Amino acid sequence: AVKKFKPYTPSRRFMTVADFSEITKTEPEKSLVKPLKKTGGRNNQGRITVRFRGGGHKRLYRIIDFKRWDKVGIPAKVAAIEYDPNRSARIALLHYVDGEKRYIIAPDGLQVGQQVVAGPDAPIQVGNALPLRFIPVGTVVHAVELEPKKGAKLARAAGTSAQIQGREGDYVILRLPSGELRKVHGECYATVGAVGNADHKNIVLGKAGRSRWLGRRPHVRGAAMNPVDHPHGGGEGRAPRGRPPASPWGWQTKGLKTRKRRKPSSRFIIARRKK
Amino acid sequence: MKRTWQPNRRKRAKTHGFRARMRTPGGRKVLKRRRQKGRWRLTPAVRK
RNA sequence: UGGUUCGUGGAGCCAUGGGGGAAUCUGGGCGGACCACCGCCUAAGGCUAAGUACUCCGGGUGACCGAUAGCGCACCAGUAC
RNA sequence: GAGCUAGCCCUGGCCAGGGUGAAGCUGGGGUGAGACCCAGUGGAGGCCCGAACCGGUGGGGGAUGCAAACCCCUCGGAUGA
RNA sequence: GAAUGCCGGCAUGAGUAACGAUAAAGAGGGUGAGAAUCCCUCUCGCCGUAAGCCCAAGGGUUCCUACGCAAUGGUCGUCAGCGUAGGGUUAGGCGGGACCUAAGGUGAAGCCGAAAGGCGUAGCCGAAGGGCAGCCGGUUAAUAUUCCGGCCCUUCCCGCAGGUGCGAUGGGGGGACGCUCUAGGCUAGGGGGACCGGAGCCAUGGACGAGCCCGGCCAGAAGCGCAGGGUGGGAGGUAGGCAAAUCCGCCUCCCAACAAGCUCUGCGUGGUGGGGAAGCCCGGGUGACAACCCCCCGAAGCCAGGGAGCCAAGAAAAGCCUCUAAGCACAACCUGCGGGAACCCGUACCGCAAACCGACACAGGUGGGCGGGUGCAAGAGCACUCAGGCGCGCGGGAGAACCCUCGCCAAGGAACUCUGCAAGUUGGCCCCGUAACUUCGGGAGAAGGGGUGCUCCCUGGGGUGAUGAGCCCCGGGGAGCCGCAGUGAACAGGCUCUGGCGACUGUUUACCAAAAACACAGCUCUCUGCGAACUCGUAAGAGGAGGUAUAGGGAGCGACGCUUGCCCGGUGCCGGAAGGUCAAGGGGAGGGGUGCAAGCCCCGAACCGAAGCCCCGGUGAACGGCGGCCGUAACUAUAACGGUCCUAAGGUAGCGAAAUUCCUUGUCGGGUAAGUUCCGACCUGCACGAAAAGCGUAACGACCGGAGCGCUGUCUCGGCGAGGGACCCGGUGAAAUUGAACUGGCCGUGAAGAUGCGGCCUACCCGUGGCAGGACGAAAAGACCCCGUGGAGCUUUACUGCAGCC
RNA sequence: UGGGAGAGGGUGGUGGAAUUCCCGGAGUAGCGGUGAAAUGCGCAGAUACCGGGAGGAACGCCGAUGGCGAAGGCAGCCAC
RNA sequence: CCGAGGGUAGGGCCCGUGACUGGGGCGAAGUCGUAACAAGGUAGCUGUACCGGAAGGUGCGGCUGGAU
RNA sequence: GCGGGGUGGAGCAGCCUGGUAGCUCGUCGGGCUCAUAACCCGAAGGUCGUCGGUUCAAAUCCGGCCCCCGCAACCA
Ligand SMILES: [K+]
Ligand SMILES: [Mg+2]
Ligand SMILES: [Mg+2]
Ligand SMILES: [Mg+2]
Ligand SMILES: [Mg+2]
Ligand SMILES: [Mg+2]
Ligand SMILES: [Mg+2]
Ligand SMILES: [Mg+2]
Ligand SMILES: [Mg+2]
Ligand SMILES: [Mg+2]
Ligand SMILES: [Mg+2]
Ligand SMILES: [Mg+2]
Ligand SMILES: [Mg+2]
Ligand SMILES: [Mg+2]
Ligand SMILES: [Mg+2]
Ligand SMILES: [Mg+2]
Ligand SMILES: [Mg+2]
Ligand SMILES: [Mg+2]
Ligand SMILES: [Mg+2]
Ligand SMILES: [Mg+2]
Ligand SMILES: [Mg+2]
Ligand SMILES: [Mg+2]
Ligand SMILES: [Mg+2]
Ligand SMILES: [Mg+2]
Ligand SMILES: [Mg+2]
Ligand SMILES: [Mg+2]
Ligand SMILES: [Mg+2]
Ligand SMILES: [Mg+2]
Ligand SMILES: [Mg+2]
Ligand SMILES: [Mg+2]
Ligand SMILES: [Mg+2]
Ligand SMILES: [Mg+2]
Ligand SMILES: [Mg+2]
Ligand SMILES: [Mg+2]
Ligand SMILES: [Mg+2]
Ligand SMILES: [Mg+2]
Ligand SMILES: [Mg+2]
Ligand SMILES: [Mg+2]
Ligand SMILES: [Mg+2]
Ligand SMILES: [Mg+2]
Ligand SMILES: [Mg+2]
Ligand SMILES: [Mg+2]
Ligand SMILES: [Mg+2]
Ligand SMILES: [Mg+2]
Ligand SMILES: [Mg+2]
Ligand SMILES: [Mg+2]
Ligand SMILES: [Mg+2]
Ligand SMILES: [Mg+2]
Ligand SMILES: [Mg+2]
Ligand SMILES: [Mg+2]
Ligand SMILES: [Mg+2]
Ligand SMILES: [Mg+2]
Ligand SMILES: [Mg+2]
Ligand SMILES: [Mg+2]
Ligand SMILES: [Mg+2]
Ligand SMILES: [Mg+2]
Ligand SMILES: [Mg+2]
Ligand SMILES: [Mg+2]
Ligand SMILES: [Mg+2]
Ligand SMILES: [Mg+2]
Ligand SMILES: [Mg+2]
Ligand SMILES: [Mg+2]
Ligand SMILES: [Mg+2]
Ligand SMILES: [Mg+2]
Ligand SMILES: [Mg+2]
Ligand SMILES: [Mg+2]
Ligand SMILES: [Mg+2]
Ligand SMILES: [Mg+2]
Ligand SMILES: [Mg+2]
Ligand SMILES: [Mg+2]
Ligand SMILES: [Mg+2]
Ligand SMILES: [Mg+2]
Ligand SMILES: [Mg+2]
Ligand SMILES: [Mg+2]
Ligand SMILES: [Mg+2]
Ligand SMILES: [Mg+2]
Ligand SMILES: [Mg+2]
Ligand SMILES: [Mg+2]
Ligand SMILES: [Mg+2]
Ligand SMILES: [Mg+2]
Ligand SMILES: [Mg+2]
Ligand SMILES: [Mg+2]
Ligand SMILES: [Mg+2]
Ligand SMILES: [Mg+2]
Ligand SMILES: [Mg+2]
Ligand SMILES: [Mg+2]
Ligand SMILES: [Mg+2]
Ligand SMILES: [Mg+2]
Ligand SMILES: [Mg+2]
Ligand SMILES: [Mg+2]
Ligand SMILES: [Mg+2]
Ligand SMILES: [Mg+2]
Ligand SMILES: [Mg+2]
Ligand SMILES: [Mg+2]
Ligand SMILES: [Mg+2]
Ligand SMILES: [Mg+2]
Ligand SMILES: [Mg+2]
Ligand SMILES: [Mg+2]
Ligand SMILES: [Mg+2]
Ligand SMILES: [Mg+2]
Ligand SMILES: [Mg+2]
Ligand SMILES: [Mg+2]
Ligand SMILES: [Mg+2]
Ligand SMILES: [Mg+2]
Ligand SMILES: [Mg+2]
Ligand SMILES: [Mg+2]
Ligand SMILES: [Mg+2]
Ligand SMILES: [Mg+2]
Ligand SMILES: [Mg+2]
Ligand SMILES: [Mg+2]
Ligand SMILES: [Mg+2]
Ligand SMILES: [Mg+2]
Ligand SMILES: [Mg+2]
Ligand SMILES: [Mg+2]
Ligand SMILES: [Mg+2]
Ligand SMILES: [Mg+2]
Ligand SMILES: [Mg+2]
Ligand SMILES: [Mg+2]
Ligand SMILES: [Mg+2]
Ligand SMILES: [Mg+2]
Ligand SMILES: [Mg+2]
Ligand SMILES: [Mg+2]
Ligand SMILES: [Mg+2]
Ligand SMILES: [Mg+2]
Ligand SMILES: [Mg+2]
Ligand SMILES: [Mg+2]
Ligand SMILES: [Mg+2]
Ligand SMILES: [Mg+2]
Ligand SMILES: [Mg+2]
Ligand SMILES: [Mg+2]
Ligand SMILES: [Mg+2]
Ligand SMILES: [Mg+2]
Ligand SMILES: [Mg+2]
Ligand SMILES: [Mg+2]
Ligand SMILES: [Mg+2]
Ligand SMILES: [Mg+2]
Ligand SMILES: [Mg+2]
Ligand SMILES: [Mg+2]
Ligand SMILES: [Mg+2]
Ligand SMILES: [Mg+2]
Ligand SMILES: [Mg+2]
Ligand SMILES: [Mg+2]
Ligand SMILES: [Mg+2]
Ligand SMILES: [Mg+2]
Ligand SMILES: [Mg+2]
Ligand SMILES: [Mg+2]
Ligand SMILES: [Mg+2]
Ligand SMILES: [Mg+2]
Ligand SMILES: [Mg+2]
Ligand SMILES: [Mg+2]
Ligand SMILES: [Mg+2]
Ligand SMILES: [Mg+2]
Ligand SMILES: [Mg+2]
Ligand SMILES: [Mg+2]
Ligand SMILES: [Mg+2]
Ligand SMILES: [Mg+2]
Ligand SMILES: [Mg+2]
Ligand SMILES: [Mg+2]
Ligand SMILES: [Mg+2]
Ligand SMILES: [Mg+2]
Ligand SMILES: [Mg+2]
Ligand SMILES: [Mg+2]
Ligand SMILES: [Mg+2]
Ligand SMILES: [Mg+2]
Ligand SMILES: [Mg+2]
Ligand SMILES: [Mg+2]
Ligand SMILES: [Mg+2]
Ligand SMILES: [Mg+2]
Ligand SMILES: [Mg+2]
Ligand SMILES: [Mg+2]
Ligand SMILES: [Mg+2]
Ligand SMILES: [Mg+2]
Ligand SMILES: [Mg+2]
Ligand SMILES: [Mg+2]
Ligand SMILES: [Mg+2]
Ligand SMILES: [Mg+2]
Ligand SMILES: [Mg+2]
Ligand SMILES: [Mg+2]
Ligand SMILES: [Mg+2]
Ligand SMILES: [Mg+2]
Ligand SMILES: [Mg+2]
Ligand SMILES: [Mg+2]
Ligand SMILES: [Mg+2]
Ligand SMILES: [Mg+2]
Ligand SMILES: [Mg+2]
Ligand SMILES: [Mg+2]
Ligand SMILES: [Mg+2]
Ligand SMILES: [Mg+2]
Ligand SMILES: [Mg+2]
Ligand SMILES: [Mg+2]
Ligand SMILES: [Mg+2]
Ligand SMILES: [Mg+2]
Ligand SMILES: [Mg+2]
Ligand SMILES: [Mg+2]
Ligand SMILES: [Mg+2]
Ligand SMILES: [Mg+2]
Ligand SMILES: [Mg+2]
Ligand SMILES: [Mg+2]
Ligand SMILES: [Mg+2]
Ligand SMILES: [Mg+2]
Ligand SMILES: [Mg+2]
Ligand SMILES: [Mg+2]
Ligand SMILES: [Mg+2]
Ligand SMILES: [Mg+2]
Ligand SMILES: [Mg+2]
Ligand SMILES: [Mg+2]
Ligand SMILES: [Mg+2]
Ligand SMILES: [Mg+2]
Ligand SMILES: [Mg+2]
Ligand SMILES: [Mg+2]
Ligand SMILES: [Mg+2]
Ligand SMILES: [Mg+2]
Ligand SMILES: [Mg+2]
Ligand SMILES: [Mg+2]
Ligand SMILES: [Mg+2]
Ligand SMILES: [Mg+2]
Ligand SMILES: [Mg+2]
Ligand SMILES: [Mg+2]
Ligand SMILES: [Mg+2]
Ligand SMILES: [Mg+2]
Ligand SMILES: [Mg+2]
Ligand SMILES: [Mg+2]
Ligand SMILES: [Mg+2]
Ligand SMILES: [Mg+2]
Ligand SMILES: [Mg+2]
Ligand SMILES: [Mg+2]
Ligand SMILES: [Mg+2]
Ligand SMILES: [Mg+2]
Ligand SMILES: [Mg+2]
Ligand SMILES: [Mg+2]
Ligand SMILES: [Mg+2]
Ligand SMILES: [Mg+2]
Ligand SMILES: [Mg+2]
Ligand SMILES: [Mg+2]
Ligand SMILES: [Mg+2]
Ligand SMILES: [Mg+2]
Ligand SMILES: [Mg+2]
Ligand SMILES: [Mg+2]
Ligand SMILES: [Mg+2]
Ligand SMILES: [Mg+2]
Ligand SMILES: [Mg+2]
Ligand SMILES: [Mg+2]
Ligand SMILES: [Mg+2]
Ligand SMILES: [Mg+2]
Ligand SMILES: [Mg+2]
Ligand SMILES: [Mg+2]
Ligand SMILES: [Mg+2]
Ligand SMILES: [Mg+2]
Ligand SMILES: [Mg+2]
Ligand SMILES: [Mg+2]
Ligand SMILES: [Mg+2]
Ligand SMILES: [Mg+2]
Ligand SMILES: [Mg+2]
Ligand SMILES: [Mg+2]
Ligand SMILES: [Mg+2]
Ligand SMILES: [Mg+2]
Ligand SMILES: [Mg+2]
Ligand SMILES: [Mg+2]
Ligand SMILES: [Mg+2]
Ligand SMILES: [Mg+2]
Ligand SMILES: [Mg+2]
Ligand SMILES: [Mg+2]
Ligand SMILES: [Mg+2]
Ligand SMILES: [Mg+2]
Ligand SMILES: [Mg+2]
Ligand SMILES: [Mg+2]
């Protein structure tokens, strides 16, 4: 439930912040955090390989459990729900009856003080994790492994979810957050429910300063540069593109498909994404 | 105004120093050249 | 594809990155596509002085210089700066 | 060669004083319950005025300079990209 | 003899400019061969959030003392950061190392690359971060938390005593963290005292006073006191913390809880050790048995890992504590006490500058700490001033033009000019009051106005203390006094109306552009299913991201409001298992060379044969494009209407002589005495138009227009005055330039603009202050133009390759 | 106090019919549409037929000249 | 002291006028088409939305003041 | 300066490739209609801007001249 401000500055006009309602605990679990190594968009050569990155707030990484089949049968309680600066979704702290503590990403509606569990026999209930084959067709689901035991890769962002459309041999059919229809192996785990913090996309940054806080440095247009820099560089006064719109490196950027043609997973993608 | 030489003993020793030269193929030829020419000092003076 | 005088040329020979893939003398390579005949040679292991090149070094000698010349330096110079 | 300069990374430091008075909270009023209104509290902000600090708007001077970019007056930012 | 030749030497400009901040000097006395310049004294001025003091970096003897003055010092020099010599830097506790980790670097394992080399886990290195035990005074010509004195503390070794399951590079706890705001109590620091100590002073009209002037503390172990921080206790179960575990985590039970206890830190006290002014007398002696007390103000510092709120969600590792494992429990560890042991490097001096970076003793640049007092609303602002430090390493005169910086000016008041450029004006605080418009915040310090000193009397509330006195903090009312003037000096907005552009705060061409340019939140298209797309790399490997479509890349547009029309024929991209074309390869009709022959050898048609291209579609917030001629209404004029040609389709809404309009100062209206600009309209828009967005928009702007009020030396139109120069004298003494020069005017001539040729005219020889018309004056082998089968950046449906991709 | 009828309203759930699209099968020269046609779709295999899947919207028969609500209006079925 | 009024500054209401612009009423015999009255040749009317020289057209929902 | 145009009354074919003037509208006569238009049936009208040349022959090919739109006019 996004929060607004009164127009007492030019930027507070439109700025919106998250309500942080679900958050019940405001400093992380010391045994589950390690330093995030900020890159600036630079690789081991020292070179910028992703432009316009750097200078954001300092962060601690929170170790998330993306393989809940680690602890089949052992139930856990939802101890708290916390802010996580490294993802859009919120996270939940779990106190296993084992004594072990872990983070998962928090699904929508998950309430503190409830039990969650993982395994083939687990109840179809928000926060539980099962191999896809044991989840009923029609169930909305998140944090989905793409291959068995390799880790949750799909539907992790705030508010996202995938839905089960049917089964076919060792595989189930998923509708991904993007709209694509894909076969995913039945032994892949998935947590039932959708990811929470769905109001996330309604946040209005409001000023250039907030982009900077997030580590996003200013993005300069191709049209604003010179020919040595970019296909759209140069021109006396303003210029339209004067060629098919390109990236800094020369390839076309309105419509050119870039998925590799002979990729083996093509055999598992039924229908390309919607919209 | 602020000029370009801003001395720094750590900076000098780590950049032009003896051990910096020996670590690199091009650094070694510098020493080899400066010896062949008979330079009284192969490497910049810095008090460390 | 490289080497050769050979820049695709009638293009052999020597070498070899890729594919196919033998034989032991009645075996195999060469003589400028290729074939016959007539000859030369014995691949896919390796070593080998001398005659040849150079001059940091030492000596000998100049129709070589003689301090703006001769080495950048005749002198505390690869120095001062 | 990044001891100048541009960006990023790690780790420290700095920003006199004054002004404006958001949300929230409290009390009062209001209503079926509300919205909401008033007062007090509160102390938000690429908010306001202005030093340090960072700048370099206009003019004057300087022009074999004090200076291979400086000096004087004036002016911009000053809790933030 | 010439090459703007090379190297060196010496001229000219010239006794010329200059002598490096306009904070400022004068005299007396010394020294010496020599004194504006060295030393001393008195007077004067300058800094005082420094121009004073303490660190760090960098510098590297420049520090102290003696003896010197050739050169260095912009003059001088007896002086010096200069020459010569001798001396000088003292640590278990300060800083760094024998401790830890950050980025990063390196790198047993491992991976990759023609060679060289590139990666890379652990580990190791790496600091201004973590951790860790010394405070006060004295002493030297020069070092001092280092030497000395006093009082304290740490680690290592060995020993004794008491205690304990001891033991780790392994497990766990802790270390351990942001921004803004902020409580209580303290300390640093400061103000005052009619109290305490002090050499003295009484002037020039008055004062022997409850007078003046000076000072009135610093450190400290245990204990104690005040203020804080940190922390629940016991028990049963236990499958997790990669072995074990009595620890930690999880569940249950009892008790505790805004406490208390235990523990830790700050502050106060504290045995003890220190310090101690003015003034006088010669750094010292006295003062002095110095006194060392009370009240107030009071931190941004301390208690601290305190409290609250917020979102952008805020290092690691060691020391330390706990758990145990091998092992060992004659051990070993913990605690107390004792003796012993305790290494290496730095330490001088400069340090906003004459010792660092700028070729210079250069008006520039250089990070951290302390930075006193009074008054002005506050303050690190401003004026003066303490401690302390300076007068800036040429001076002395003169009193011209002209230049710079500064002050004033009759009447007028923008008439100046491209432009009010510049300079006036306004100016702080308190109160009154405040418009269009608006996104309801604002616009707003709108505008405009009143007040402001001093004296006496009355009174209201707060802090400390005690509730009172005292001190300090906010005030309220009444009556008076003086001046031209009361923020009496210094610091401190001119305002209003109306357009264009850009929403806004920001950003930029270091050193001629700060803007309307870039960025920006926001909108749209498009790519990407994760070993993602994309980017860097030959690769390995990285980034993307320890992210996962509410995400990540690319592109355009640029808050917000209302909107964004028509064309898919060409180019692009997307879809299309057909068809056409199509390389290597497959296939081998049919030939060919050679041989006696088996054979060996070469060419080779039909036919099968990818991507690409062709072909069929789609697609505009993809590249892009959005007509011509003729006629027509009952005054005229103009055409709602019609005809026909062409196109893929013929520009919609909105706007329009515009940052776009050529003709153009279009035409009309407004403003003005007068308006090529401005504003409002009209529409034949040379040549607006809808995300290279269209039309608007409150607020914002050192942006660019136009107008008005205020006020002025901008101007009519100039005058006077000040200081620094210019001028004169003493000292030191450049520069570009320069074929040589004995270097005049006119009218002609001349390669067409003559001091130099002709004719005439004029003119004794040589300087100094000035002015710039000429010497086609100086500077820079024109940066425009052309030429060179000269070069370089950039573009593309120029050519030809290559990466990459298929 | 005891009873009744009802598409009165709000929430969560859920059922079948049909249209469209996608995959498989089978199959050939047209389908569609109109007053008649043309555009359009179809040998790149359409229409018509069968099996499978996805998705949205509206609830046939009951149904009435019916019922409920203050009006606007309210119709598959179930529970609250 | 108050005080007619004068002056400086800023507001509010009314009237008059203004390049140009918007639609409106009216005017014997203009141009364009034919929306409505008959099922007016697409039943009409309607609130709203979008489009078009013009009357109007179309969408969504509503009314009968609808013919048969 | 370079480019393309001028043909029945209107707007366009024919020009390149010499002999053949064509399309829609309009106009004139008739028809339907009470009447007009729409609609149906017939018909007329151009010697191709002009002058000159090549040719057996010129709208056509080549030269002037008259005219009409269009593009250009840059470096200082
Ligand atoms: K030019
Ligand atoms: Mg808001
Ligand atoms: Mg509001
Ligand atoms: Mg939340
Ligand atoms: Mg940790
Ligand atoms: Mg990371
Ligand atoms: Mg990373
Ligand atoms: Mg690396
Ligand atoms: Mg490197
Ligand atoms: Mg990139
Ligand atoms: Mg980057
Ligand atoms: Mg994320
Ligand atoms: Mg989160
Ligand atoms: Mg799978
Ligand atoms: Mg969003
Ligand atoms: Mg961030
Ligand atoms: Mg962005
Ligand atoms: Mg941009
Ligand atoms: Mg550009
Ligand atoms: Mg540009
Ligand atoms: Mg470049
Ligand atoms: Mg290029
Ligand atoms: Mg390019
Ligand atoms: Mg371009
Ligand atoms: Mg451009
Ligand atoms: Mg342009
Ligand atoms: Mg273009
Ligand atoms: Mg392109
Ligand atoms: Mg690509
Ligand atoms: Mg897809
Ligand atoms: Mg600077
Ligand atoms: Mg600089
Ligand atoms: Mg530096
Ligand atoms: Mg250093
Ligand atoms: Mg250093
Ligand atoms: Mg360094
Ligand atoms: Mg290095
Ligand atoms: Mg080195
Ligand atoms: Mg090497
Ligand atoms: Mg030597
Ligand atoms: Mg070297
Ligand atoms: Mg060769
Ligand atoms: Mg050959
Ligand atoms: Mg081979
Ligand atoms: Mg043989
Ligand atoms: Mg043989
Ligand atoms: Mg051979
Ligand atoms: Mg041979
Ligand atoms: Mg042979
Ligand atoms: Mg052999
Ligand atoms: Mg042999
Ligand atoms: Mg030999
Ligand atoms: Mg010599
Ligand atoms: Mg010599
Ligand atoms: Mg000689
Ligand atoms: Mg030699
Ligand atoms: Mg020499
Ligand atoms: Mg020697
Ligand atoms: Mg020497
Ligand atoms: Mg540096
Ligand atoms: Mg500040
Ligand atoms: Mg105020
Ligand atoms: Mg208040
Ligand atoms: Mg509160
Ligand atoms: Mg601000
Ligand atoms: Mg203000
Ligand atoms: Mg300036
Ligand atoms: Mg000025
Ligand atoms: Mg001056
Ligand atoms: Mg200059
Ligand atoms: Mg200056
Ligand atoms: Mg100034
Ligand atoms: Mg200012
Ligand atoms: Mg300011
Ligand atoms: Mg401030
Ligand atoms: Mg000669
Ligand atoms: Mg030369
Ligand atoms: Mg020379
Ligand atoms: Mg000489
Ligand atoms: Mg010379
Ligand atoms: Mg000389
Ligand atoms: Mg001479
Ligand atoms: Mg001379
Ligand atoms: Mg002279
Ligand atoms: Mg000079
Ligand atoms: Mg000077
Ligand atoms: Mg000055
Ligand atoms: Mg002064
Ligand atoms: Mg005197
Ligand atoms: Mg004197
Ligand atoms: Mg002297
Ligand atoms: Mg003297
Ligand atoms: Mg003296
Ligand atoms: Mg002061
Ligand atoms: Mg001397
Ligand atoms: Mg002398
Ligand atoms: Mg001398
Ligand atoms: Mg001497
Ligand atoms: Mg000298
Ligand atoms: Mg000097
Ligand atoms: Mg002497
Ligand atoms: Mg010394
Ligand atoms: Mg000691
Ligand atoms: Mg030592
Ligand atoms: Mg040792
Ligand atoms: Mg290192
Ligand atoms: Mg280390
Ligand atoms: Mg350290
Ligand atoms: Mg220490
Ligand atoms: Mg101590
Ligand atoms: Mg002392
Ligand atoms: Mg341990
Ligand atoms: Mg912590
Ligand atoms: Mg942490
Ligand atoms: Mg830290
Ligand atoms: Mg905050
Ligand atoms: Mg104290
Ligand atoms: Mg202090
Ligand atoms: Mg005080
Ligand atoms: Mg006092
Ligand atoms: Mg004490
Ligand atoms: Mg256990
Ligand atoms: Mg025990
Ligand atoms: Mg005594
Ligand atoms: Mg501070
Ligand atoms: Mg303290
Ligand atoms: Mg603290
Ligand atoms: Mg680490
Ligand atoms: Mg044992
Ligand atoms: Mg034993
Ligand atoms: Mg013990
Ligand atoms: Mg040692
Ligand atoms: Mg020392
Ligand atoms: Mg300074
Ligand atoms: Mg400093
Ligand atoms: Mg000095
Ligand atoms: Mg020096
Ligand atoms: Mg000086
Ligand atoms: Mg200086
Ligand atoms: Mg004081
Ligand atoms: Mg003040
Ligand atoms: Mg002076
Ligand atoms: Mg003088
Ligand atoms: Mg004079
Ligand atoms: Mg003058
Ligand atoms: Mg001055
Ligand atoms: Mg003046
Ligand atoms: Mg006067
Ligand atoms: Mg006057
Ligand atoms: Mg005036
Ligand atoms: Mg006036
Ligand atoms: Mg004017
Ligand atoms: Mg004038
Ligand atoms: Mg101007
Ligand atoms: Mg003024
Ligand atoms: Mg003032
Ligand atoms: Mg107004
Ligand atoms: Mg108002
Ligand atoms: Mg307005
Ligand atoms: Mg308002
Ligand atoms: Mg006010
Ligand atoms: Mg008063
Ligand atoms: Mg007075
Ligand atoms: Mg002001
Ligand atoms: Mg006004
Ligand atoms: Mg205004
Ligand atoms: Mg702007
Ligand atoms: Mg701009
Ligand atoms: Mg705009
Ligand atoms: Mg805007
Ligand atoms: Mg904007
Ligand atoms: Mg700002
Ligand atoms: Mg700015
Ligand atoms: Mg510039
Ligand atoms: Mg420039
Ligand atoms: Mg420059
Ligand atoms: Mg400038
Ligand atoms: Mg500019
Ligand atoms: Mg600006
Ligand atoms: Mg820019
Ligand atoms: Mg922009
Ligand atoms: Mg903007
Ligand atoms: Mg927008
Ligand atoms: Mg979007
Ligand atoms: Mg690459
Ligand atoms: Mg990663
Ligand atoms: Mg509006
Ligand atoms: Mg198109
Ligand atoms: Mg198309
Ligand atoms: Mg197309
Ligand atoms: Mg034969
Ligand atoms: Mg093909
Ligand atoms: Mg086009
Ligand atoms: Mg429209
Ligand atoms: Mg116009
Ligand atoms: Mg005009
Ligand atoms: Mg306009
Ligand atoms: Mg235009
Ligand atoms: Mg014009
Ligand atoms: Mg004009
Ligand atoms: Mg005019
Ligand atoms: Mg007119
Ligand atoms: Mg007028
Ligand atoms: Mg007109
Ligand atoms: Mg465009
Ligand atoms: Mg444009
Ligand atoms: Mg505006
Ligand atoms: Mg605006
Ligand atoms: Mg601005
Ligand atoms: Mg501006
Ligand atoms: Mg103006
Ligand atoms: Mg004006
Ligand atoms: Mg004047
Ligand atoms: Mg004046
Ligand atoms: Mg004067
Ligand atoms: Mg002299
Ligand atoms: Mg001299
Ligand atoms: Mg001569
Ligand atoms: Mg002569
Ligand atoms: Mg003469
Ligand atoms: Mg003469
Ligand atoms: Mg002539
Ligand atoms: Mg002459
Ligand atoms: Mg003469
Ligand atoms: Mg002559
Ligand atoms: Mg003669
Ligand atoms: Mg003569
Ligand atoms: Mg003569
Ligand atoms: Mg004469
Ligand atoms: Mg003279
Ligand atoms: Mg003169
Ligand atoms: Mg002259
Ligand atoms: Mg002149
Ligand atoms: Mg001249
Ligand atoms: Mg000349
Ligand atoms: Mg001249
Ligand atoms: Mg020049
Ligand atoms: Mg040259
Ligand atoms: Mg030249
Ligand atoms: Mg030149
Ligand atoms: Mg140039
Ligand atoms: Mg030329
Ligand atoms: Mg050529
Ligand atoms: Mg040529
Ligand atoms: Mg060339
Ligand atoms: Mg019922
Ligand atoms: Mg077909
Ligand atoms: Mg077929
Ligand atoms: Mg669907
Ligand atoms: Mg009167
Ligand atoms: Mg009429
Ligand atoms: Mg009708
Ligand atoms: Mg009709
Ligand atoms: Mg009809
Ligand atoms: Mg009808
Ligand atoms: Mg329509
Ligand atoms: Mg035609
Ligand atoms: Mg033709
Ligand atoms: Mg005809
Ligand atoms: Mg008729
Ligand atoms: Mg003829
Ligand atoms: Mg003819
Ligand atoms: Mg004919
Ligand atoms: Mg040009
Ligand atoms: Mg020109
Ligand atoms: Mg010119």
